[PDB]
Amino acid sequence: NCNTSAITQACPKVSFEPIPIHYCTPAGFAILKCKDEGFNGTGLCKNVSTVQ
Amino acid sequence: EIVLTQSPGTLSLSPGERATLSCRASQSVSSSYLAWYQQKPGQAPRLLIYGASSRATGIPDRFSGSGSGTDFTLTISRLEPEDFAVYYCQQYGSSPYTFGQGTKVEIK
Amino acid sequence: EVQLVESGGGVVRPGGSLRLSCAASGFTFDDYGMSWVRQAPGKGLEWVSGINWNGGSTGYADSVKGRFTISRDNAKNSLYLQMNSLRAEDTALYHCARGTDYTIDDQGIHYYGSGTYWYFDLWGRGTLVTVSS
Amino acid sequence: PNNNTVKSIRIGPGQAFYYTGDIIGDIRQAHCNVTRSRWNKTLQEVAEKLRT
Amino acid sequence: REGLKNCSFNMTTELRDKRQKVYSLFYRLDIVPINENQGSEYRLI
Ligand SMILES: *[C@@H]1O[C@H](CO)[C@@H](O[C@@H]2O[C@H](CO)[C@@H](O[C@@H]3O[C@H](CO[C@H]4O[C@H](CO)[C@@H](O)[C@H](O)[C@@H]4O)[C@@H](O)[C@H](O[C@H]4O[C@H](CO)[C@@H](O)[C@H](O)[C@@H]4O)[C@@H]3O)[C@H](O)[C@H]2NC(C)=O)[C@H](O)[C@H]1NC(C)=O
Ligand SMILES: *[C@@H]1O[C@H](CO)[C@@H](O[C@@H]2O[C@H](CO)[C@@H](O)[C@H](O)[C@H]2NC(C)=O)[C@H](O)[C@H]1NC(C)=O
Ligand SMILES: *[C@@H]1O[C@H](CO)[C@@H](O)[C@H](O)[C@H]1NC(C)=O
Ligand SMILES: *[C@@H]1O[C@H](CO)[C@@H](O)[C@H](O)[C@H]1NC(C)=O
Repeated sequence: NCNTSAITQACPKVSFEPIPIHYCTPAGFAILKCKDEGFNGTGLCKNVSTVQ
Repeated sequence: EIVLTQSPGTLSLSPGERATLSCRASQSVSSSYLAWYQQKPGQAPRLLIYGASSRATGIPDRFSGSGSGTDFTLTISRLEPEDFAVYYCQQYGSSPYTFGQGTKVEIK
Repeated sequence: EVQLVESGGGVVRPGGSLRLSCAASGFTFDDYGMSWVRQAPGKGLEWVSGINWNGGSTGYADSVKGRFTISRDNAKNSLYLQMNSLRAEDTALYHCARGTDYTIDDQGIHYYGSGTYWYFDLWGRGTLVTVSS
Repeated sequence: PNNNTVKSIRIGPGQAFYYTGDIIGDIRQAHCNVTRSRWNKTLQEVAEKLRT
Repeated sequence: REGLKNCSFNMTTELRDKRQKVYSLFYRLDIVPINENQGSEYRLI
C-alpha cells in the first residue's frame, strides 16, 4: 500500500458478518415487486405487487 | 583510535577450495558497519561487502560474510583463480574510519 | 564513462605543502561524499580524510589530523585536498574515492542524495606523492 | 515570460508535491501592460467626476 | 534580480525510513531567512 495510500486497520471489535438490509422508499414513491415464478430480470412481469 | 587486526596474514589454497578470513576490532563496531575490500597488485581496490553482510552491486553469491561486536568473518564458498587477492576490512563505525592490516590469499 | 581522475601529485621537500585534486564524471557529484585513501608501496590501505556531500562535515585520520584540510567544489564536480607540513611518512600513492550516496541518522532514518564518506564503491587510479630531502 | 519546468516527488502514500525544477531560457521578470493613451483618458474622466 | 533562489532540502518519501534530497526553485517572496547570519539558511514564510 505504500505507493498508493495510507492504510487503515479494521477495528478488531467490529464484525464483518453481513446483516440483511431492507431498502425503503420515501412517501409519494413506491417499490414494485415482480412475483413471477421465473423471471430473468427483464421484460414484462405478469404478477406484481407494491411494497414500501 | 580504533585498530582492526586480521588473520591469517597469509593463506595458501588451491583453486576451488573454501576459505575464510577473520577481522577483529580493538573496540566494538557500531551497527554492524564493518565492510570488506579486495585488491590486486597494479589495480585500485574493489568493495566486496557493504555493511557486515550485504554484497555490493556486481558481487556474486560466491562472496559472503557476517559478524557482530568486535568479531567479523568473510567467507568465500569456492576460490576462483580470479579470487586470489589481498583483502581488507574497514570500520565505518567510528571516526577515524580505519583499514585493518589486511590478508593475502596466494598460489603464486 | 564513470571515473575518478587524480592530479596534482609530485615530489615535495619535507615541511612543504602540496595540493591534490580529483576530477569526476559519469555521476551526479552532489549526491556523494568522498574520501582520500593512501597506500605506500608494500603497505596496506590507510584512510586519510573524508568530506560529506556539502562539505558540512569532515574528518581526518589521527596520523594526519591538524596538518590536512579537505574541501570540495560541487559546481566544478571536483574534490580538493590541501596537505601541509609534509613528512617522510606521508609518501604514498593517494587515491580519490567515491563515498556513499546516502547517510543514516541516529534515529535510523536514511537520507538519499545526502552522501557521506563511509565506504567506497568507486576508486581512481591514484597519484604519487613523495616527500624527500 | 519564464518557461517553468515542473517536476514532482511523492512525499508519502497517496501524496505528491509539485515544484519548479528549473527555468528554460533567460530568467525574466513578470509584467503587465496598460495602454497609456486609454489610461490617461480614463484618469482625466475620473478626475473630472471626483472634482465635483 | 534575485527574485528566485535554488534551494535544497530533505523531503519525505513513500517510506517513513527514507528521505530524499530535493532541489527546487522558490520565489524570494515565499522565503524568510533564518537568523544564523550566514545567509545560507532559510525557511518558508
Ligand atoms: C539531510 O539531513 C541530514 C541529516 O541532518 C544532513 O546531513 C547532515 O549535514 C550536517 C551539515 O549540514 C552535518 O553536520 C555536521 O556534523 C559535524 C559532526 O557533528 C558532531 O556533533 C553531532 C551532534 O551535534 C554528533 O552527532 C556528531 O557525531 C559530531 O560529534 C559537525 O562537526 C559539523 O559542524 C560544523 O558545521 C556546522 C554547520 O552549521 C557549524 O555550525 C559548526 O560550527 C561546524 O563548523 C556539522 O554540524 C551532519 O553531520 C549531517 N548528518 C549526517 C547524519 O551525516 C543533510 O545535509 C540534509 N540534506 C539536505 C539537502 O539538507
Ligand atoms: C506500486 O508498486 C507496485 C510494485 O512495485 C507496482 O507494480 C508493478 O506495476 C507494473 C505496471 O506495469 C507491473 O508491470 C508490475 O508487474 C507490478 N509489480 C508487481 C510486483 O505487481 C505498481 O505499479 C506501483 N504503483 C504505482 C502507482 O506506481
Ligand atoms: C403471484 O405470486 C405469488 C408469489 O408467492 C403467488 O403465490 C401467486 O399465486 C401469484 N398469483 C398468480 C395469479 O399467479
Ligand atoms: C531498532 O530498535 C533497537 C532498539 O534497541 C535498535 O537497537 C536498532 O538499531 C533499531 N533498528 C534500526 C534499523 O533502526
